[PDB]
Formats: sequence, structure tokens, C-alpha cells
Amino acid sequence: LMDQPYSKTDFLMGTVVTLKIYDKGKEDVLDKGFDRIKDLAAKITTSTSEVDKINEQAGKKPVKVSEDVYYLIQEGLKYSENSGGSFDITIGPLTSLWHIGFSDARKPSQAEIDAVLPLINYKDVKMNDKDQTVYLEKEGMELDLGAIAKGFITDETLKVFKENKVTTSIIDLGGNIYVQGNNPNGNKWNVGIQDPFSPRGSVIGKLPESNMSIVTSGIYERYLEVDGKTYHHILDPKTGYPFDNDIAGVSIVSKKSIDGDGLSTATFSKGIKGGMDYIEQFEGVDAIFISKEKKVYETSGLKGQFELTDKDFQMD
Ligand SMILES: Nc1ncnc2c1ncn2[C@@H]1O[C@H](COP(=O)(O)OP(=O)(O)OP(=O)(O)O)[C@@H](O)[C@H]1O
Ligand SMILES: [Mg+2]
Ligand SMILES: [Mg+2]
Ligand SMILES: [Mg+2]
Repeated sequence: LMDQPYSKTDFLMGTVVTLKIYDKGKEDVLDKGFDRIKDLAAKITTSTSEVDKINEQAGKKPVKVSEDVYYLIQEGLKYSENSGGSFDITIGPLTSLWHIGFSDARKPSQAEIDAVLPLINYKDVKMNDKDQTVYLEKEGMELDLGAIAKGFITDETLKVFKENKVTTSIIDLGGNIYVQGNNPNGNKWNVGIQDPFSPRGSVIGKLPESNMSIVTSGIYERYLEVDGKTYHHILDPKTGYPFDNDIAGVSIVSKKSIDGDGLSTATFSKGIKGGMDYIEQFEGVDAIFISKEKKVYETSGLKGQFELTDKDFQMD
């Protein structure tokens, strides 16, 4: 293992992506990782991808998809059902309307919202295993896989690393982290817990981890502000507006990055106390929640592990 890793940085899917590999002789795996990231991003992004092709044929015909996309949609339907539909991969018509985080983000009229709410229904995604097709049952429906895309891609990048016998690495997609192995000095990696009140990279504390995903989500990262009100990017498919509760941010610790990514989006529907109860139901998944008044909460699996360092915040 090297003390200084091989490192490469790119800007993909709207975010800074850095991969680091500490195994000597594995420098070319960085390009293999980035190749896989670019491959997947092109298939699933709606910003003509495979997801675009499914959407174009909604209510018309099933669309053939590659194995990557069939799998991601399969998993998205599970996160959708498990959340009671508060997470819904058919939220596309609504997230396309607001377009939060893009230069043309807009608060739509209530009429525009009422026109898209009847289109949101994960049960109207029809999957055919033998043909490997996806069909949206109603015209106007749109898939949006954005709430699990980065986690899935992180998991698939790790798969490439392991296929190349990488043992010790850090995968960073815009502040969402997977740490493989341990620090070359033998200690567990000290993983920052993101400060939702500051840009990605600023932290409120640290958590030692090894072979683990630590994702982060915060409502102040890319919101639209208009006429004195703010609208963040995590939308309620039952109302058409962003979730409105006490969560400012949440970090989820789990073995698989896609689980952290999907469950984070799902917990935003439940608030801090309800979201903690939800995470206490998933074995091997834990969370740090941060309220709008800078109180910090930890689920049972993290007590005594997380160290709060920012004095502007308080454990509660
Ligand atoms: N209720 C929802 N169900 C499913 N997908 C959603 C929902 N609300 C928003 N999305 C889509 O998921 C995208 C990413 O949301 P997610 O909650 O994963 O962001 P994040 O984790 O806070 O940010 P980042 O991915 O940059 O770290 C949104 O931009 C939107 O396209
Ligand atoms: Mg995400
Ligand atoms: Mg995230
Ligand atoms: Mg997510």
C-alpha cells in the first residue's frame, strides 16, 4: 500500500467526482472506474438516455433496456413500495417541472402541479423479465432515477475496483463516500459527517469506518428561492411540494451505497423522529440527523462512535 494514492478527479453528473486507489500498481484502475461511471451516467440521466427512451414511449409501447437499467429500476420499485410511495421513481413529471438545482428552476403554478400528480404511481411501471422491457402504463409518465443513481454508480465503481483486486480506496461522488479497506497506517478511515449548512466538504464531526458507504443529503445545497420562500429538491409525490419538516440534513451509514441513497430520500418524508424509527428497522443501517436548529441525533448503531466537533451544533 502507498501512503500517497493514485488520484483522479472529473466533473460528472453535475458534481466533482474523485477516485483514490492506494494499491501499488493499480493506477490504470482509475480510468476503468471513471469509464464505468460515464457508462452508467449516460444510461440513466435525464439531463437521449435509456430512461429518456422509456419516458418517450409512456402509454405507447414497452422499451428494451440494458441489464444495468433494468436492475436499477427493479430496485427503485422496491424503495418506492417500502416507503409507501413517498419515494417514487415515477416522480419525473414533477421533478422535471420544478427542475430544482438547474439554472431554469421554477416554482410552477398549482394548475401545473395538479396536472402531474395523477401521473405519479410506481405501480404503473410494468416490467417484463423475459423481454427485459420497461413500460409506463399511462401517457405523460416519466421515470426519474436521480435519488438512487449516485449510490448505484458508487456500488458499481466498487465492483470494478474489486474485480481488479483493489483493496484500499476512496470513492467520492460529490461528498457521498465509500471507504474501502483501512487507512494505509492501519487505522479505520476517519469519515467526515457533512455540515448541511455549509458547502460539500465542510463537516460537523467524524466517524471511523471501514468497508462502508456514508452518503449525505441536505436541504440547503441547491434550493430555489423566490419571493422570500425556499424550495429544496426532495419533493413529496403526494402534494407536489418539497417535504416540510424538521430535517436540515441526514447522513446514512450502510454497507451498500444504493441503500443509503434510497433510504435517505425515503426518510425525508418522516421527519427526524419518524425517520429515526424507520432506520431502526433496517439491520446494518444507521443515521445521523441534523435539525434546522442545529440539533444532532444518532441512531442506536452509532452511539459512542460519532464524534461531534462543530461547537455550533449540539447532540440531542
Ligand atoms: N420523493 C422522491 N422520490 C424519488 N426521487 C426523487 C424524490 N424527490 C426528488 N427526487 C429526485 O432525486 C434527485 C436526487 O435526490 P436525493 O434525495 O438523492 O439528493 P441528495 O442525496 O440530497 O443530493 P446528492 O445526490 O447531490 O448528494 C432529485 O434531484 C430528484 O430528481
Ligand atoms: Mg442522491
Ligand atoms: Mg446524497
Ligand atoms: Mg437519495
